[PDB]
Amino acid sequence: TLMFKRFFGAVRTSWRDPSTRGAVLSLAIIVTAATIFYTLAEKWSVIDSLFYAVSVGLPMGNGPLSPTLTLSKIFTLVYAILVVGLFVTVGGSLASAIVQNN
Amino acid sequence: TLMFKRFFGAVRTSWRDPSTRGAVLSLAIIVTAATIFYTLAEKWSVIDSLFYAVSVGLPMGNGPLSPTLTLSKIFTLVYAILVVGLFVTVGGSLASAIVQNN
Amino acid sequence: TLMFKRFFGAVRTSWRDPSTRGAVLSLAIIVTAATIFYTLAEKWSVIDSLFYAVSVGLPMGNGPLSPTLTLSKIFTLVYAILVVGLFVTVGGSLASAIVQNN
Amino acid sequence: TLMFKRFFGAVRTSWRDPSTRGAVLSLAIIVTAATIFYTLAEKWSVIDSLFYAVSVGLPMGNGPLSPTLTLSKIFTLVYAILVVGLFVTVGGSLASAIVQNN
Ligand SMILES: [Ca+2]
Ligand SMILES: [Ca+2]
Ligand SMILES: [Ca+2]
Ligand SMILES: [Ca+2]
Ligand SMILES: [Ca+2]
Ligand SMILES: [Ca+2]
Repeated sequence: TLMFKRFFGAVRTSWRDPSTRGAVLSLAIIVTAATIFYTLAEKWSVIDSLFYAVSVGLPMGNGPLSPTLTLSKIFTLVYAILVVGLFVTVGGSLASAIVQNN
Repeated sequence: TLMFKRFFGAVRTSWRDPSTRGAVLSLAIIVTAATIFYTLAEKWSVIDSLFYAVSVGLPMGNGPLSPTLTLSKIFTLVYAILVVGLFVTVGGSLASAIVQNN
Repeated sequence: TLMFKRFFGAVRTSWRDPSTRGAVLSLAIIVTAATIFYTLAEKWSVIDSLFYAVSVGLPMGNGPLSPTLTLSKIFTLVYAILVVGLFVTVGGSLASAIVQNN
Repeated sequence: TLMFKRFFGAVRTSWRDPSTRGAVLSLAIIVTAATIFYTLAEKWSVIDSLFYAVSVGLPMGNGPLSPTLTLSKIFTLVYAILVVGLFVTVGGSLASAIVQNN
């Protein structure tokens, strides 16, 4: 039942490009690295990993998932300051691209 | 006595319009879209279903509520990336409207 | 040992005023209401209520507490969208006023 | 394997300076003061104390950790309103900083 959101969401507003949404490319790399780490550091599954990853840069909210080891705890601190930005502008450009599509 | 909030709130300052507080229009569809999905997929009640939908763009804070199923995990990201921007500009406009309302 | 911050921060940086930090008045007024509701509606203590109030618009996070009544659940939903923008601007003005203090 | 994030990230683009990244200074002093407080009041390990201290500026989400004493609740409100804007402006400057590196 998500077909409306996936196709008319974070695939629709992608096909709308200036140069400083090279930030969605930067997000991709910090989010995927983060996902790669959380799977391996924290033992979690991919989806749970990508969930927690995105959860530290948006208001969204980690479920049960949160770090348990010093390594991932510190990593989350370092990553948390880097991704906070990339999300913010991707949310903004993505948001206007909704209203420009109406 | 939630009245003075809902009435001197979402109703009162929600009627200060440019062309671009048609964001509220874009929002209402996206919160609604999410609420239908959460009710049906996650099986939650409408209010709790809405509670989670409004949670993923705002610092409000999701309850015990988090997605338990893969679709509800996946969908929560795609929705969460788009709405977070929609939530903000609307939240700014209303806040802007409270200050010039005294 | 917080006597340092309360004087050095919370009551430091407010003693600096433009036109727009009329926004503190409105934020002040929104939070007092919200707290009163929770103590009265949701039975919690003044701080636990006052903490949840501040939890919803800033990212800090509520620990244990989450509203349990359908009534208080909506109250937070409505109250959430109003207060967030006031949080932004008082939080932003106040932070710049630290940097102009170094 | 966080080395790739730590060196390629929260120091590699941390050292990209205008006048207005004097906030990173102000962040370091306030983030430190909090961590000291949280270590002392809340009994927590320094790491966890730093994990909560950052959790409240950023979208991260504290773990199962949260202020359980009244002082530490009283403290967190005052500190969250001060430190949130600093996390914000640094998050952008750091964000602009990854994109300027392409
Ligand atoms: Ca949050
Ligand atoms: Ca989160
Ligand atoms: Ca949370
Ligand atoms: Ca939230
Ligand atoms: Ca919060
Ligand atoms: Ca947070």
